[PDB]
Amino acid sequence: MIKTIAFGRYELDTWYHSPYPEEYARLGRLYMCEFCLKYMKSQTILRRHMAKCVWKHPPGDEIYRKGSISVFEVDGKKNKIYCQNLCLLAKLFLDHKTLYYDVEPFLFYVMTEADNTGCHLIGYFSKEKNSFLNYNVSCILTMPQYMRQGYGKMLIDFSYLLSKVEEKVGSPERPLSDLGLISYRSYWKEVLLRYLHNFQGKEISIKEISQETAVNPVDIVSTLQALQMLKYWKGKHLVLKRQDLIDEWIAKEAKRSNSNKTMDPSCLKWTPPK
Amino acid sequence: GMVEIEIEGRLHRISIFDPLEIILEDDL
Ligand SMILES: CC(C)(COP(=O)(O)OP(=O)(O)OC[C@H]1O[C@@H](n2cnc3c(N)ncnc32)[C@H](O)[C@@H]1OP(=O)(O)O)[C@@H](O)C(=O)NCCC(=O)NCCSC(=O)CCC(=O)O
Ligand SMILES: [Zn+2]
Repeated sequence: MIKTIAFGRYELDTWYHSPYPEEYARLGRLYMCEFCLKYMKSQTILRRHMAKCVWKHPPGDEIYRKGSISVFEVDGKKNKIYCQNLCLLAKLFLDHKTLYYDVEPFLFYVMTEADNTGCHLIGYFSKEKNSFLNYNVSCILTMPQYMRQGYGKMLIDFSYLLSKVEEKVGSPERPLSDLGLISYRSYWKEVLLRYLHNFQGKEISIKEISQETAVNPVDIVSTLQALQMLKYWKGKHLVLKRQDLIDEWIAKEAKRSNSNKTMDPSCLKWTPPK
Repeated sequence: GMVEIEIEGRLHRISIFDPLEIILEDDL
């Protein structure tokens, strides 16, 4: 049963089980191509594939590029095999992933970091082509070797960027995992504090905030309460601008910008697919 | 379009369209 994966120059311990064919699933280790995601039985098999394999980046269209950081939109109907490999590889780190076979109704947004050998996988998120619940992310993953460095937040930011350009409001697919919930809360706090640092009006509706940020009104309200910024004095509902939080957030925004762990809207070249 | 959950041990219900007043510190 699978315990580790060789992935480019990294050797990654798996978290959960994923339904790879029992031929492969019998082995402890699994070698895979870091550019096409085909999986293979042995180091020596991989070396032959790498010598043959043409792909140096995901399939699909590069809709974002800022230097070495890209995002590729992959249609699950036009690249079924790639998206299935991507879903099997994801279930290795998701406690529960809804779907791995029927990838045709999904888009996958694949984030990569380029060095001189090609565009390397950072993480991705899947999105339903047509969601009845207006979910803007179905699943999201930062590859382990890149976790806890700000990439997850960049992926979340991107999913909302797409929502704005679509003129829609979005939300991630319930249920959210522990790691998913912590990261969305962090993001939502940052978006809310930023908005309030910039608004000057005496008042604002939740809908107004939702319209600008593409964040769903319930997640807005939910975050307000998480921050203890929703009060009820003299018979009315108020939003409290906490000076501490905005101050603390500014120092954090300085550190994020000091690195480059931020998505930049002027580098998106996208029109919605359908 | 309304939402609920308590604040300081009191259950409250709010609208997402009504403008909410923003305030700073101010004696409350
Ligand atoms: C959720 C992500 C994508 C997070 O990616 P990153 O670690 O790069 O996040 P980041 O941008 O560096 O930081 C995001 C915020 O979360 C904090 N943070 C990140 N990882 C943490 C961890 N293990 N423990 C405690 N805090 C953590 C960071 O300090 C930061 O908070 P501060 O800024 O406040 O410091 C990842 O953990 C992941 O891929 N997990 C496995 C897959 C998963 O759980 N996906 C989400 C399930 S939700 C879903 O809808 C899919 C499930 C399904 O329906 O199929
Ligand atoms: Zn390959």
